[PDB]
Amino acid sequence: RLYWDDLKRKLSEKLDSTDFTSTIKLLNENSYVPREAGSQKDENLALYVENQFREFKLSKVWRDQHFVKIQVKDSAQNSVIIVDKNGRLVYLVENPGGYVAYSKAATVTGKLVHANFGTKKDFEDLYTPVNGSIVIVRAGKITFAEKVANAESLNAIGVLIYMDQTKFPIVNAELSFFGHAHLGTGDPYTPGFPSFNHTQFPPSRSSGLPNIPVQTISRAAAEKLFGNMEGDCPSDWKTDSTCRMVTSESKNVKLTVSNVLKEIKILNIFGVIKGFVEPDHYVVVGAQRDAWGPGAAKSGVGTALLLKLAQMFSDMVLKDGFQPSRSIIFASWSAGDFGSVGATEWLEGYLSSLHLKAFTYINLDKAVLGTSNFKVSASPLLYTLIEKTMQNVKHPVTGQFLYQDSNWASKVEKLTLDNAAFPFLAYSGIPAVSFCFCEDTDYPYLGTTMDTYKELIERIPELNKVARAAAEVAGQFVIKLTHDVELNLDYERYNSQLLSFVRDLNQYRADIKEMGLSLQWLYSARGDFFRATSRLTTDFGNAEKTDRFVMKKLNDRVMRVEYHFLSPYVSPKESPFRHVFWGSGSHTLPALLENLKLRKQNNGAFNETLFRNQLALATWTIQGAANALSGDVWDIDNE
Amino acid sequence: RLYWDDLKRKLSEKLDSTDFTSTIKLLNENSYVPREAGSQKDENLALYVENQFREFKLSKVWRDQHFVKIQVKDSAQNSVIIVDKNGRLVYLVENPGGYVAYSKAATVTGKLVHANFGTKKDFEDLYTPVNGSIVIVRAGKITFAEKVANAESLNAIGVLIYMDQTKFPIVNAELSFFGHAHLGTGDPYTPGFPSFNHTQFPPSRSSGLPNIPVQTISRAAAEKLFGNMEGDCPSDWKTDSTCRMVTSESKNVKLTVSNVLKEIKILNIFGVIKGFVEPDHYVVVGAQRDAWGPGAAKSGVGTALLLKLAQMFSDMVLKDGFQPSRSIIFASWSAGDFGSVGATEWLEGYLSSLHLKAFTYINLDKAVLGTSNFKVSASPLLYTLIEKTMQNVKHPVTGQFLYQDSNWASKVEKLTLDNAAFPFLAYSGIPAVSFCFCEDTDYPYLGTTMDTYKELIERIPELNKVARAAAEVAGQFVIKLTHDVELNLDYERYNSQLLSFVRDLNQYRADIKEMGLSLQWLYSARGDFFRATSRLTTDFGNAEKTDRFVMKKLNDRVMRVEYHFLSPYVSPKESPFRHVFWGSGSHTLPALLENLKLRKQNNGAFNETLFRNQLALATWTIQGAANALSGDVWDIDNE
Amino acid sequence: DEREEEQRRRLEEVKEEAKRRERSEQDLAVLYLEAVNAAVVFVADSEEEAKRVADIVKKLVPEVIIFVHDNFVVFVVDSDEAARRVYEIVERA
Ligand SMILES: *[C@@H]1O[C@H](CO)[C@@H](O[C@@H]2O[C@H](CO)[C@@H](O[C@@H]3O[C@H](CO)[C@@H](O)[C@H](O)[C@@H]3O)[C@H](O)[C@H]2NC(C)=O)[C@H](O)[C@H]1NC(C)=O
Ligand SMILES: *[C@@H]1O[C@H](CO)[C@@H](O[C@@H]2O[C@H](CO)[C@@H](O[C@@H]3O[C@H](CO)[C@@H](O)[C@H](O)[C@@H]3O)[C@H](O)[C@H]2NC(C)=O)[C@H](O)[C@H]1NC(C)=O
Ligand SMILES: *[C@@H]1O[C@H](CO)[C@@H](O[C@@H]2O[C@H](CO)[C@@H](O[C@@H]3O[C@H](CO)[C@@H](O)[C@H](O)[C@@H]3O)[C@H](O)[C@H]2NC(C)=O)[C@H](O)[C@H]1NC(C)=O
Ligand SMILES: *[C@@H]1O[C@H](CO)[C@@H](O[C@@H]2O[C@H](CO)[C@@H](O[C@@H]3O[C@H](CO)[C@@H](O)[C@H](O)[C@@H]3O)[C@H](O)[C@H]2NC(C)=O)[C@H](O)[C@H]1NC(C)=O
Ligand SMILES: *[C@@H]1O[C@H](CO)[C@@H](O[C@@H]2O[C@H](CO)[C@@H](O[C@@H]3O[C@H](CO)[C@@H](O)[C@H](O)[C@@H]3O)[C@H](O)[C@H]2NC(C)=O)[C@H](O)[C@H]1NC(C)=O
Ligand SMILES: *[C@@H]1O[C@H](CO)[C@@H](O[C@@H]2O[C@H](CO)[C@@H](O)[C@H](O)[C@H]2NC(C)=O)[C@H](O)[C@H]1NC(C)=O
Ligand SMILES: [Ca+2]
Ligand SMILES: [Ca+2]
Repeated sequence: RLYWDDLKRKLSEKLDSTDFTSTIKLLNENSYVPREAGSQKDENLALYVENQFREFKLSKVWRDQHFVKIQVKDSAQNSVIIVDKNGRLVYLVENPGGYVAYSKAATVTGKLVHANFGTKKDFEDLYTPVNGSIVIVRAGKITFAEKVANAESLNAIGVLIYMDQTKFPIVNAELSFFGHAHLGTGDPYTPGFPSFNHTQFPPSRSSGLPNIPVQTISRAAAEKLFGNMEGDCPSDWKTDSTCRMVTSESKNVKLTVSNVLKEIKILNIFGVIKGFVEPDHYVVVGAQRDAWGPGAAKSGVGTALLLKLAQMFSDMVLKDGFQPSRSIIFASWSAGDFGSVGATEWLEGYLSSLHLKAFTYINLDKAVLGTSNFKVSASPLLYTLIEKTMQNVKHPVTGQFLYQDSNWASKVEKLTLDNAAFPFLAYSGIPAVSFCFCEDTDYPYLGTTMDTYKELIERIPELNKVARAAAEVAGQFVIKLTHDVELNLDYERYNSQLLSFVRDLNQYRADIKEMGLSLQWLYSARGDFFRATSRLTTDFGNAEKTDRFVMKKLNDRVMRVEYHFLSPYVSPKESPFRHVFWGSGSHTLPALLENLKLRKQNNGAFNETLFRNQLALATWTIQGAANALSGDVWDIDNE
Repeated sequence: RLYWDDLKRKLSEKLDSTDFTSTIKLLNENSYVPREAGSQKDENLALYVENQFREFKLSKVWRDQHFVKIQVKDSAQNSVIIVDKNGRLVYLVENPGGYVAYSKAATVTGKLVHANFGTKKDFEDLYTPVNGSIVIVRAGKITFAEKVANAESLNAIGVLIYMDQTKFPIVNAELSFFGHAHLGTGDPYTPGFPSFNHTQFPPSRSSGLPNIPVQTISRAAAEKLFGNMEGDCPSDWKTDSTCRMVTSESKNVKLTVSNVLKEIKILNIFGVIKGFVEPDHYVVVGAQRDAWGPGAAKSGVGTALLLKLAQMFSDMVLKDGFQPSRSIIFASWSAGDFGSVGATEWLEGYLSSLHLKAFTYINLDKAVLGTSNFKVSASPLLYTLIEKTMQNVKHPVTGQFLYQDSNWASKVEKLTLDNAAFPFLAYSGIPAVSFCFCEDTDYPYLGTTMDTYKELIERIPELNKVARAAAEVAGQFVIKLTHDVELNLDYERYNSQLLSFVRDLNQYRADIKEMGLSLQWLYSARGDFFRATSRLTTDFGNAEKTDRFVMKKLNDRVMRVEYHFLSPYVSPKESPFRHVFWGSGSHTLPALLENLKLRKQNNGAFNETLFRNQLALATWTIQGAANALSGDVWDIDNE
Repeated sequence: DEREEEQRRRLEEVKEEAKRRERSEQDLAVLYLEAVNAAVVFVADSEEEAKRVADIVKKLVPEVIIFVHDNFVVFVVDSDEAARRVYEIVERA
């Protein structure tokens, strides 16, 4: 019988004798780069990962085939041109090498107005309106899809994206880069249902698809455009001195995008190590395999970590006597550059099989981007599991423990649209976690042809040790989630969350008071949820771990916690991110808070009936989660 | 240790010593009639049922308090008047004593056009169009809500409902009656969320609420109206000779409905007998307590059956050593006359607690209406359980077994909107069953003031024996569902259903072929589902029944069958009846068939994109149900 | 099982004897049907469609014995029930 200390020490022992840089550099060889989704080299790497899973002697290795629609470049070259309104002069600024997938193919001409990052606050605090004009923005703070959506919400006709040198210190000013502008995840032409032949692909377009052209440009093209623009950019933007705000009266910009749709076959590779007690429950470990360019940091690191973790855990199970109670799934996704298409379509295809069975997802994408900071974004149910992991895993350089801030949990930022763990958490209700060793700046070569092994090993000379530390974090997550009879999922954490929610409501007391509404029911639901969590902990304490059935019942009550926060009053097809805490849409608590915020700022944007329905549905979602966690239906003390 | 034969014999022994007619007569005393929803006598009967549940010493007795909006009569009297279009005379046809709940308060004047029953086929085969005119219809084939919806679909401005003597041989031609016209269930002003104070009752109206006034009239008023009408009614309508079709050119009808909304408090009474092995799984047995008039057949019989079943099962557990593996819930609902409001709001309030816990609902409403036929409407999962019950329960009069037709399962009518088991099956995915000893005609006094104990005991002199037979059927259901380690839920039945579906598609093959579509994926999904059911039956056969863990896994897979047929691509708030087989809306298979039927009629009523999405979503619902039933996610085979 | 092997070789000899005259695909299908006393013979456009239809039939009708021969599929059954079911499936899929 092995306990936690033996498993941790054996994990570290096997991590010491593992060479990550060799596998990363192998994934950067010419037979695997570049590997755009659906390409021949993407399939070659998929076959390599599949055969490696087979050589690891996993419990079962299989694959999934999807036919999804991506967007690629046309024979017609996209162009950014400057036209003089004195019809006598036109100037070709750039024929960009990169592009933004799912952009609308169109040609637009108008003024060019500079927005700082494309955020809502950047647009609102702008002197010049953007309606009817082309917008140029820097990348770095929000996804391309969010920038394009915010620009289109104000009737902008086009979006240009560039990388300034201050935020992206790249020597090559003509470097191209790639992105996508779909405000969502998965195949945008099969929204809410799997991209399988069984559906016969009916006509359906995701509502997150933009309706304006968007194109990426180099810093040199951005400076050429600034040469024809006026007005200094604000000092708090902290950008280059060449930055300008609006084009001159005589100059307009013409943007031509002609990208074309392409139906491709993508492969999702899977391996499973079956559990020893409850093999029907499992953790999922995933990593993105595809990449526009070489994708060393964006895709190679994660795939190498996946391979090494699968190999190490198979060796621990076959030779070291590691007996996980629950199963472990290792997944190599494809089409991740287009919005986690493979993982989202797998979730949409097998939701009926994953329901209350897959209880944790661990993402490995971009886990090594630097060495200064260790950042994590996860559901609160994993926070404790993260903390205990940070308290005994050492930093690859300094040698200190990762746990240095005791208030780290209050500074965790929620998962974003571009993270593969976001559809796991917000759509399927599976607790998900993403982590990375990174810097305060963004990795400058993401989505570019400079994301190679040379740049990664040069910027991070200790790449092997940092990859080993990331693999140690992931392996300790997996062991803690699969080794014991308890799941190590901390439901009590959500109590804190609920508190914050009602505290966020306090700043609007008068509004709640002027609409004839009360917050008493929210506090009563908070009390009920606290009571349910306290009695669940008490029952775990008073139960005997050898009694398989009492533990099974309590663990089922634990596994229903995240699912009960998915909004049961919303269509999963049109609003797949149903999680009221971490999703998107009018059913979430942040949307309720923003709608209530619009009532103080007395414009006509506040919708009172929508706010009343939001409050009712959120209140009963919380109360029903508390009731379900409290036990049997007849043991609910409500009156 | 008691087995099935001992439990059957003791159940019959206790049924022999049970007096049902005395409790029926008690429920018709002046302290309990009439018991409109929310009235004082409704609360008195609720308190009596609660005290009976306590005196039976059930495991726990509790109650639920709801505040719902019903519609009642106003001080202003609803009126049906005949006006001469010359303007020289007006004639009060009737000030009806009854009314239709949830009718819109309005006054409309126009022609009166007779529709046979208000069905869509009745409207299509009509000489005179009904747009802009008032429609008069007979009750009996569909709910009032369906009649009003069909009338509104053709822009009718009003609906009159009467009881002809051929369909309702009532001597009193001036008898009033009551109904409701809400196309749905539950509180129509809290669509999709519980009617609790926690919601603070936001403004939201169910889409099933009609927008035209509808009123019930006596047969004498119908004949007075026919006196001013022309044209003989068709022979196949099989109605009275006084029937006429359209008003004369000189006569119009003025209908005035002024019903008012009223917020009332309703009580749901509950008792629970806890199981001895798996008390967290349970069967629900329910009966309607409220009634407009005395409601002897509509409410008294069901409530008496509920009381007697609770008493007998409590005695069997406490004195005869009956040890049910699962729990049994007895529920007395209120506001059932307004569309199963109590049961629907209980389901919407505790859906999170009932999920995969409540595995069967048994309705007791209107179980004794006659003696000729024994009719049943249930989910296919219960069909086998019904068959085995019909093969050993004897008819109360003839003494023969109820099982006389071996092809009964192919003639079962699906649950309808007015049945309390319909929201259990179509909304919450709980297998539900309703049954009755009835005649070929409808019980004529339902919804009238003549639904008394005298009329019931006069029409059915063997009332005690028939009530005993109904209670025996229900008790055998409960015993078979709770006594053994196996659930007695027949998943294989659904195979038959799927076959019918594709056979119903065959008559449109040509359409499917000219749209470039194929039925091959549906047949492959049928094969997958059949093989999954075969594998599950084989696993049940090879399993050890004392091994609680293997039985637990297989029974959980069984309990997920009905839930996986709920459409996962539709909003449960706007389309609560998500069951693709037994629900309502464009997500159901019957809706797919009707849309496909419209393609032969070469006008633009056929919607091709809607049909393609319907086919895709139904195909993947079936395929995902098969995949979930087949086992673990990695054991799913894909061509 | 070698009996299925000998039946396959019988189908091959029948293919040669059909090769000797100028026959249509349906004539060869009838010859395949009468050669091995089959219930249903389906001639697909490709080997992939043949395998797909055969797999669907085998999933819905387990007792059937299926012989895939070029783009032809031969369904042999032991009962009339399975013959009717196989015919319905092959004709409507
Ligand atoms: C961005 O939006 C602004 C405001 O909507 C646009 O400026 C406005 O353009 C309209 C033209 O449709 C002007 O309306 C005209 O006003 C004059 C004088 O009042 C009137 O005689 C005309 O009949 C017509 O209604 C409007 O004055 C002008 N300014 C404002 C403050 O509204 C601007 O054109 C948009 N940018 C684009 C389309 O690139
Ligand atoms: C499942 O759906 C996919 C997606 O449509 C099907 O793949 C596609 O099949 C079509 C056949 O109509 C292929 O078109 C062919 O293209 C090749 C060259 O690309 C050309 O030589 C042929 O003449 C024909 O035009 C299409 O390429 C193919 N798509 C991909 C990405 O491979 C697939 O056939 C469907 N499977 C089944 C069993 O129905
Ligand atoms: C029930 O629907 C019918 C059809 O819409 C209504 O009858 C229609 O009434 C309008 C005006 O009363 C008619 O418009 C006229 O149509 C003639 C057709 O030759 C045209 O020449 C005139 O210029 C004028 O547009 C319309 O034709 C007529 N339709 C028929 C078939 O007679 C009827 O009023 C509706 N019922 C009620 C109670 O409103
Ligand atoms: C839960 O919600 C129900 C329904 O909204 C509340 O019951 C209702 O409460 C109001 C205000 O207390 C009652 O109106 C009052 O009636 C009295 C008597 O005529 C009058 O003096 C007042 O001026 C006012 O009009 C209303 O009758 C009552 N409805 C029913 C059906 O009882 C209930 O108070 C809420 N409970 C909680 C704890 O918030
Ligand atoms: C045939 O059926 C299709 C499918 O239901 C209908 O297309 C649907 O049309 C409606 C309204 O034009 C669209 O509603 C949209 O909903 C989104 C939800 O976010 C909203 O943003 C839009 O403003 C709009 O209200 C719906 O998307 C669309 N669905 C599809 C699949 O195209 C079509 O109208 C029907 N045809 C006829 C003649 O009734
Ligand atoms: C305020 O919010 C309500 C609720 O979402 C909106 O009401 C919708 O109105 C549209 C048509 O305008 C209908 O199709 C929907 O059915 C309504 N929704 C509901 C839930 O009833 C309303 O439009 C919003 N008001 C504004 C000014 O945007
Ligand atoms: Ca989808
Ligand atoms: Ca409700």
